[PDB]
Amino acid sequence: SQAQEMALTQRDARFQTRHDGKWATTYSTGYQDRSAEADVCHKYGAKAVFDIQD
Amino acid sequence: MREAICIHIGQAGCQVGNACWELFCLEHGIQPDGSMPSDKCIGVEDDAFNTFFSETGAGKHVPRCLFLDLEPTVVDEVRTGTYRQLFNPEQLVSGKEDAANNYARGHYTIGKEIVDLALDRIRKLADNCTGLQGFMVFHAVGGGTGSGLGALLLERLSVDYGKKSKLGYTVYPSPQVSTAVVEPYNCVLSTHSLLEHTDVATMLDNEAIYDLTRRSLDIERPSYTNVNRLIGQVVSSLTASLRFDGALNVDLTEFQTNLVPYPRIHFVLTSYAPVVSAEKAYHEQLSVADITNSVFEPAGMLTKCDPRHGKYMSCCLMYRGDVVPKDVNAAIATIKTKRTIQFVDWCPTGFKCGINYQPPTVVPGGDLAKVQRAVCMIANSTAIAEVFARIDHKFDLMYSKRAFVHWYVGEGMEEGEFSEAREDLAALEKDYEEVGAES
Amino acid sequence: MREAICIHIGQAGCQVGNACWELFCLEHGIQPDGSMPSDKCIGVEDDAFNTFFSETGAGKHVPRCLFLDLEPTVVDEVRTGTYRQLFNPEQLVSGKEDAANNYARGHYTIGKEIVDLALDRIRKLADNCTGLQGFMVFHAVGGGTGSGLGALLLERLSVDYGKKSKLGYTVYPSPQVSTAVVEPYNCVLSTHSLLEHTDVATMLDNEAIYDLTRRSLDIERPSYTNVNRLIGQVVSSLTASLRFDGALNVDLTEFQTNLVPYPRIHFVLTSYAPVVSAEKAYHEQLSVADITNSVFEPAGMLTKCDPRHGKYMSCCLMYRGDVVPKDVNAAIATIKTKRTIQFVDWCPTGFKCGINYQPPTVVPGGDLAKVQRAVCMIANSTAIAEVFARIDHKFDLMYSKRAFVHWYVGEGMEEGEFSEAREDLAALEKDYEEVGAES
Amino acid sequence: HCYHKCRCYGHDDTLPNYKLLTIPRTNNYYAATGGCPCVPRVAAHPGSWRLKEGQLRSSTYRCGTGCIKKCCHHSGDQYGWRRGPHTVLDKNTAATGKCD
Amino acid sequence: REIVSCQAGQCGNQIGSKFWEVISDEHGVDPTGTYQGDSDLQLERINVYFDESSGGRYVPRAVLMDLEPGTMDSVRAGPYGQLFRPDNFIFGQSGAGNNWAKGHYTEGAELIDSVLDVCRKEAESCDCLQGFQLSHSLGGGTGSGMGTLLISKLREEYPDRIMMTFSVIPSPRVSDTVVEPYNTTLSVHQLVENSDESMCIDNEALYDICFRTLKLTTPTFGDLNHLVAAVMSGVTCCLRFPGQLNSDLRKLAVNLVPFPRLHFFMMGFAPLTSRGSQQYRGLSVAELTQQMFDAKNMMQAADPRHGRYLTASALFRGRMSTKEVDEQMLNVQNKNSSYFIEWIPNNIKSSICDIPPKGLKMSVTFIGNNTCIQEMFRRVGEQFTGMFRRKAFLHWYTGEGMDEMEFTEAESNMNDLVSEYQQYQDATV
Amino acid sequence: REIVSCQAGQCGNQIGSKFWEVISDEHGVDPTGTYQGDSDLQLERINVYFDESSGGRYVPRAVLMDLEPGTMDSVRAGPYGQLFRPDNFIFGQSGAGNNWAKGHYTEGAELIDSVLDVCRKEAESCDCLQGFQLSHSLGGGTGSGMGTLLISKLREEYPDRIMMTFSVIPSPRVSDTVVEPYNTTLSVHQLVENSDESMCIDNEALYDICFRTLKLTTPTFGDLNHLVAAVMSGVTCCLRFPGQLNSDLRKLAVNLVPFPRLHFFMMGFAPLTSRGSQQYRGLSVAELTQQMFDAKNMMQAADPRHGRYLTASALFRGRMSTKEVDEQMLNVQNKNSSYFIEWIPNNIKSSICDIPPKGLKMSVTFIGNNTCIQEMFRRVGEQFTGMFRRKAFLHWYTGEGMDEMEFTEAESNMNDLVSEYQQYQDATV
Ligand SMILES: Nc1nc2c(ncn2[C@@H]2O[C@H](COP(=O)(O)OP(=O)(O)OP(=O)(O)O)[C@@H](O)[C@H]2O)c(=O)[nH]1
Ligand SMILES: Nc1nc2c(ncn2[C@@H]2O[C@H](COP(=O)(O)OP(=O)(O)OP(=O)(O)O)[C@@H](O)[C@H]2O)c(=O)[nH]1
Ligand SMILES: Nc1nc2c(ncn2[C@@H]2O[C@H](COP(=O)(O)OP(=O)(O)O)[C@@H](O)[C@H]2O)c(=O)[nH]1
Ligand SMILES: Nc1nc2c(ncn2[C@@H]2O[C@H](COP(=O)(O)OP(=O)(O)O)[C@@H](O)[C@H]2O)c(=O)[nH]1
Ligand SMILES: [Mg+2]
Ligand SMILES: [Mg+2]
Ligand SMILES: [Zn+2]
Ligand SMILES: [Zn+2]
Repeated sequence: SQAQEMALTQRDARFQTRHDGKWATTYSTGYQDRSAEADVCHKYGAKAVFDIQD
Repeated sequence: MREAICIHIGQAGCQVGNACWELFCLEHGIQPDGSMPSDKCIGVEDDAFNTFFSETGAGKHVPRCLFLDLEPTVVDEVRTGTYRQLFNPEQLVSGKEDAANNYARGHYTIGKEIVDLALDRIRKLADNCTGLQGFMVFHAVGGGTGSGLGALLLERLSVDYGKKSKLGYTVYPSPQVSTAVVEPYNCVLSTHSLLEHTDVATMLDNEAIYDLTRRSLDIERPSYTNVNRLIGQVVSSLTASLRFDGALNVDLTEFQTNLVPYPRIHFVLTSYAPVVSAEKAYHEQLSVADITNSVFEPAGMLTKCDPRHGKYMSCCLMYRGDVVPKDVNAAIATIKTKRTIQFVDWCPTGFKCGINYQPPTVVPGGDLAKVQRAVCMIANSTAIAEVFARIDHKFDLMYSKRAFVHWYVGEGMEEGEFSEAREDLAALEKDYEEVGAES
Repeated sequence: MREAICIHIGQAGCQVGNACWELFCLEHGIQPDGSMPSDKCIGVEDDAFNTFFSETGAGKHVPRCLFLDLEPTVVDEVRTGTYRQLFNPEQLVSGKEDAANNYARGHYTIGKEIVDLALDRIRKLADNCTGLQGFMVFHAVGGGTGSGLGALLLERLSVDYGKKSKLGYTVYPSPQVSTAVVEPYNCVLSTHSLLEHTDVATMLDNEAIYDLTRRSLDIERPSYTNVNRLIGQVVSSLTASLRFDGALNVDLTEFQTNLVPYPRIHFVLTSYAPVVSAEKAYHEQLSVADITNSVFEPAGMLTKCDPRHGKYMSCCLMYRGDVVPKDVNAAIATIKTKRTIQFVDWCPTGFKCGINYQPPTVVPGGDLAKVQRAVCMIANSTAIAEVFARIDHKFDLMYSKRAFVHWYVGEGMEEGEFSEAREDLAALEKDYEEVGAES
Repeated sequence: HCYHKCRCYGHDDTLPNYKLLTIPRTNNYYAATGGCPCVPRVAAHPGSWRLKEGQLRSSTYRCGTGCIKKCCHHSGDQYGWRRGPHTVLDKNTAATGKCD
Repeated sequence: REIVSCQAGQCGNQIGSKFWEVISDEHGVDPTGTYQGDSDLQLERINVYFDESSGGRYVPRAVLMDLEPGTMDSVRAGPYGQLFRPDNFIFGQSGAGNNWAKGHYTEGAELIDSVLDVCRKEAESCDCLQGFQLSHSLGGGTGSGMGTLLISKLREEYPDRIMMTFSVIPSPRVSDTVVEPYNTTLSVHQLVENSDESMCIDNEALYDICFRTLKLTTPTFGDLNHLVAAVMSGVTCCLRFPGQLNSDLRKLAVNLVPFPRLHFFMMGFAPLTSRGSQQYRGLSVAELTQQMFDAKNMMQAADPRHGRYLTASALFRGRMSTKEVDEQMLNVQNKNSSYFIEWIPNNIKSSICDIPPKGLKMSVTFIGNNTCIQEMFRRVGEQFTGMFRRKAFLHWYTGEGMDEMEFTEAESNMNDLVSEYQQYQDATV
Repeated sequence: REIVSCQAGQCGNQIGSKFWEVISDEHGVDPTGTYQGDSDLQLERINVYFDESSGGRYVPRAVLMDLEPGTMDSVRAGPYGQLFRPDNFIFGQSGAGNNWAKGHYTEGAELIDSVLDVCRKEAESCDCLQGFQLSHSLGGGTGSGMGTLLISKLREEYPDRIMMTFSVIPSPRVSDTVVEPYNTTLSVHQLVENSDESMCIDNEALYDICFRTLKLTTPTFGDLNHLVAAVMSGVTCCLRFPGQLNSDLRKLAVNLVPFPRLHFFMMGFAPLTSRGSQQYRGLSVAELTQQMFDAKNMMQAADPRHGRYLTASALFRGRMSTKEVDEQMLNVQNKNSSYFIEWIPNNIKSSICDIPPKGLKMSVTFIGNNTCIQEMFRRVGEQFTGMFRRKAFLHWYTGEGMDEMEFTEAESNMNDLVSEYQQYQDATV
């Protein structure tokens, strides 16, 4: 229902803001979704053509 | 192929595994959602992630990991953290009540109500790997879960998987920095598993890492996050040979054979260099000889044990980046030349070298700095007997008047377990000295 | 052609049939009301529905099933439910008084005066059917009409329908939890008919189904609805070979003769996988080998008995979906190597394979995730003697003091019947043990 | 000795015998052994170590006692369920069963 | 599938009045008789307790009985008192005199013919009679005596039919009668012989549960009868409403009565909480089971910890999960082995009804065949023996022609009841 | 990891009321039980101390005990008194009379039936009970008698479950009772066997801390209870909130109890500073450790300088890494080797939590098993023998069923504990 959807969105917002302002863990501080700010070399790696199965 | 299974035990294991897996995801371009959106440098369906990530019908790259802890704090915060989608809801299992730094409690009472499910999940993971290299178990023996449940898991894995490789990244109680008081008891009691069911036991004590970070990374305040990032860097350096291409590719058994001279002489210290800060990095030309010398120095070492008090038995070097084999050859030549570090007489070569093309990946927002080349040494040496001869001395001082033994004996463990562990450890110092003795 | 008359006895059978029909109608494209769209002259272009539904003199589809209950609540709920128009007004036999969890009441007093009317309806169904493969009975041995009246109905079906296959799916008392006190008596007495007047009987105990839902479907508070949905999934997997195109067609007689070595030994233990929740599903690569391993694992078992404690005698694996002989044979070869599972020395083959191209369907509001492939095992193994030992030990405890026997006497049975039931269950354990013995 | 073994420390390092799993858990088995197939009712909280040790015999298994000093040894009996408090009378058990 | 109820005496009539209040409220029936519900399920099985009339009225299948007519004005003066047929009111000029002899042999006999005529009327109009229910108190004259006479005649033509009796066992502490032991002893053997099952409600226990758990300051006779009415409404919930695991009176009797003479049970209702403690309670099974199996919740003043549970029945009503309603019972059986008899495994039968009582989301009624039932029979047996030893108040029973032997016969039967409870409690595997 | 709490006597009731005030303030709970926190980390582990009703109200899992209903009335009328369950208060008609005999054998023993009923209800409702919690004073009658009786009858039912007690050890310098040594002696020997670990509180040391450190002009029982409440909340910081280095009550027992009899700790809190010096104090963890090991900062009146620390535990909270929680421990270990014990290397365990108490950015709670803890046991011992030799104030105890043999055994057990403490203090490697 409309009220249930608003409550669900409110809980989602609370879950998102769980770690904003003097309530935050070391995991939250040092473990973020910052995958877009990493420059990684990807021209060296195993091509892995030969495999087996049973 | 080349798959490897990572099992993290206890709070220390989970904390290390968090950094290890974020660094692996940054290596392989995998988001916490677990996808590969678009990469021009990546070839069509290139799979260098197969060692640590398994493909899923959803296109996801699920880690080949198993998190354990007898209480759900770290497990729940990981389940609600950034990598919710990356990590399976299973494979990240927890108990309900902690071991409370009790080896007996974690090995006989609380560990046994979850070790069965741990083996079930490990078997499920191993069924998906057709080229399983081995298991890396990350734990600290100074705790309850990591000691007891870790030992139980290793003992069961030995019979469940035969002669598969075991690599135990163990955090012993450091000579001065140490949290628990029953920590010497836990470390001494967990010695049998590390002696028998672990093929290679690598040292990652906290005090040496603290000294390394304060003296070389020039940050007044590193933390468990920083030490776990360094440990993850070490693990990635070890596994890079089987992950990516390189001039000299070495596998788990490949360095196992070269590093283990005798059936249980497999407790090995760890070192890594160049560990460098952002300001430090871009003013030095980090030559291969310089970084190798920094590795062999006893200040850039991740284990608090001075090598000058022992004989080097076998050193395995893992180079990453643009290293040419002549640089490492000259490093070996000058290392054999220099006298303040001494090798054992019966091991003339005593050196294994593995060069990997891809350099280490910096983690901005963490602590490391981008470097064109790096090297991690795993060294079996007789100097590691000092930490054993200190921990057993602490055990004797604690156990002389039966202090803190009622907690252990009330959890279904016999009193003779302490004596058996003490005798086994004593034989460990004895045969370390024996192999260190000249012919 | 290829018709299979479905029978539902008692509340358990009726609700299982309701959850089976909500699946069959949806899978074969029949509306819950049963009628066709107004513009379409024919509701379904093909006659794959023929085995479960018969089209009527208005064009719409009535199911080839009978509901039967001595109490009117469940059948009246079916009458007033969303399938009020699909089901025939007859073939929905209702009594004015239940059996009160009493086998004697269901078999000798109330059952005898309604069983002939039930057989009249069944005879009309069989006359409608032209290629009857057999009967598909669903009930619970722990109830009054489910056990006694189901037993009487099975006896009359055996005497009147020749050797026609009579597959049964019965809910047994659980090793841990029960909802009745006289349930052991009812199960012991029903094992008479289920031991002589049925071809293959399927264990469907609610404790193992609850465990399946809890560990896999991630339902913290599952119910009879979810349990019956899983049962309907199992039944559809068994029957779909004759409804959809498949690589290895398997029929009722096929898998009833490839399953039982002796007339007395016909009680089979069944499991279904991959039973996973939606969150589970997009994290695992549900391959043929993985689903086969999950099926053979007791975790995926639908019966609270550990097959590792016995010896397998005949496993019929019904695969659905994008499965391939490229992989099913490989999974079989690598699972025969596993030594938790183990076969009697006199049955080396022990495997039947039926491959169907149609993947499982999804019921609205159901907790079953959409899987590209699935597999259901029908396994006759000697490990089934455990539940019989438990149930007739409870019978012995309840029978030493002659407790509750007065109800059965008042509903019209001899105490010699209790004695013979106990003796025959003891003999059943004896020859289970004998056939588990080696040569 | 000088190096304590898995048998010394109480855990089996060998593959268990599987005939002890082949053997059925029959009421005849319980009558001859002493106990009942009835699951043990223990005064325990659900999902606890106390409940698991009271209900399963693999939880409290211990291979040997102490050091060995103070055709190999094989196990496989600890897998199953703890036995009930009741005793199975012989008269409830059949000596022979009808089969081929 | 439909049952017919009878209220006997002052206590029985007043209890049945509020029982019918609860039933009509739960089925959406007006106090006048017209249907004013908002659901189909209310009217689906309304024939279980009601019969449809000429003008669409819904008349309870109830027979009202009392030798005292001075108290049968109150039953029609109650809010739902105008629901019953005028011809189902049976009265006598003088009261029973608190005399079992008068209520069973002299005054009740002249009044029992019309009562049986009304009962036979109801049974014949009834399509498939599930059973006869009776509500009465054993401490009275026309409740004990006339009620036992009624059930005795009922067995003469309906042997297999379920005889529910909600007998009110009087308690010494809340006693207001001196011929209390005499009436209770004279009625207990008739209850044993002529009742498929008979649950015992004790006024002391009712007062205590209203005083502590409900904590409400003034629980009168109406408030005491409210709990009994709730238990009666919950014992037949599955006959009138659909459920995941339904049941009926016969099925509960089969799952609760191991031997023919062991048909005396303990009643319990859940949840029951005070007004103040209302915010602080969690509404789940993990709280319903605590209240239900709690010592203070029983409506019989004999603590169930005396003996061991022969059988237990849990009629749960509302929105429950079936595995969470059965694993709670598994846990209690697993962890309370000392209070459950060993040679009868799986002593608890759980049944589920989808529709809860009106005003309640979820509830449960408890039926326990504990061996502690012997406690009330004892504590009234010593009183009866002390009274009988000195021939106290026997002329009031022998003036009706009833001889002194039947006191000894009733004592023998009652002692046999207590002895068989004790022997089955002490029975070993 | 549930902790189910209990308060005994008026001292224990006030201390527990303040403790629930602090816990509710930390977790964002109004006196009406509603939640208005700024983060979901409160509701993540809110279960550890509170239970949620189906209506969302959070009720403490606390059981209140006092033979005087006035204490229950005062607690209920307190600012946070509407939080507790109305049926979780248990009261008697007559008070303990400041008598251990009355509180343990005659009057307290009667009311422990209902105490255990509610306590077992709450303890079972826990999904996995980590431990029991108790707050009381050994100088009183209800706290010393009923508290020890409750712990005795709870150890029998939950053997391996952890048992917290916060016992207010009285002192002659703050003496306000003359049966003080009798009650203390009679309760110490019970707490020795029945408590796995127990740390003591002295109003002398609380008053001294308030006067010299907080510099409160008029310190009150409210202020002392606030200090005890803050530290008793900090002892479960790792339980209630995620941290870098987690710990639990069993972990504290394992790392603080070398021998079963030696579990009497001396405790403290940090940081503490006066109102006029809050802005001048540089809150660094080195300063935290300095105040933590400062003798005057201990809230039990016995100078650690006369003894040696068997073990110590520092539960740090806030944004902080591991070297401020281990390297200064190394510093204090090295520069106070005479203040520690040689045969126990690493006397001090450190635990880290990521959520500091609100109003502070970092804090620490200290729990020390110093060998000087037996000085109070000495002084109470000769205090007890002073009246025991002259048989003073003994008729009150002997008139309630107790005998002189119990007093002799209690004194012998206390002296044995004292001797064990002294011998482990002066023992050599
Ligand atoms: N390198 C590293 N070590 C850690 C970390 N966290 C904890 N430890 C080690 O864990 C030791 C303390 O053990 P515990 O607190 O009992 O943790 P545990 O070993 O996982 O065992 P339990 O938590 O009791 O189940 C310390 O001495 C640390 O060396 C970490 O994040 N990084
Ligand atoms: N799997 C499953 N089992 C059920 C279901 N309903 C009832 N049962 C089983 O049936 C048992 C209860 O007895 P019933 O089968 O309902 O008895 P009945 O067949 O209706 O016969 P009567 O007792 O005379 O009414 C329970 O113990 C359940 O195991 C259901 O919906 N699904
Ligand atoms: N619970 C309850 N008990 C009642 C009620 N009315 C009477 N009683 C009990 O019944 C006893 C009197 O019995 P009575 O009704 O006079 O028997 P009768 O003369 O046969 O109708 C008293 O001891 C009361 O405790 C009532 O409305 N509720
Ligand atoms: N910290 C603190 N101590 C208190 C408080 N109230 C009383 N006390 C102490 O408790 C002791 C008396 O306890 P008492 O009232 O006799 O306990 P009771 O008999 O169980 O009620 C005194 O020595 C006080 O120091 C309080 O609010 N806070
Ligand atoms: Mg931990
Ligand atoms: Mg039914
Ligand atoms: Zn040995
Ligand atoms: Zn048994």
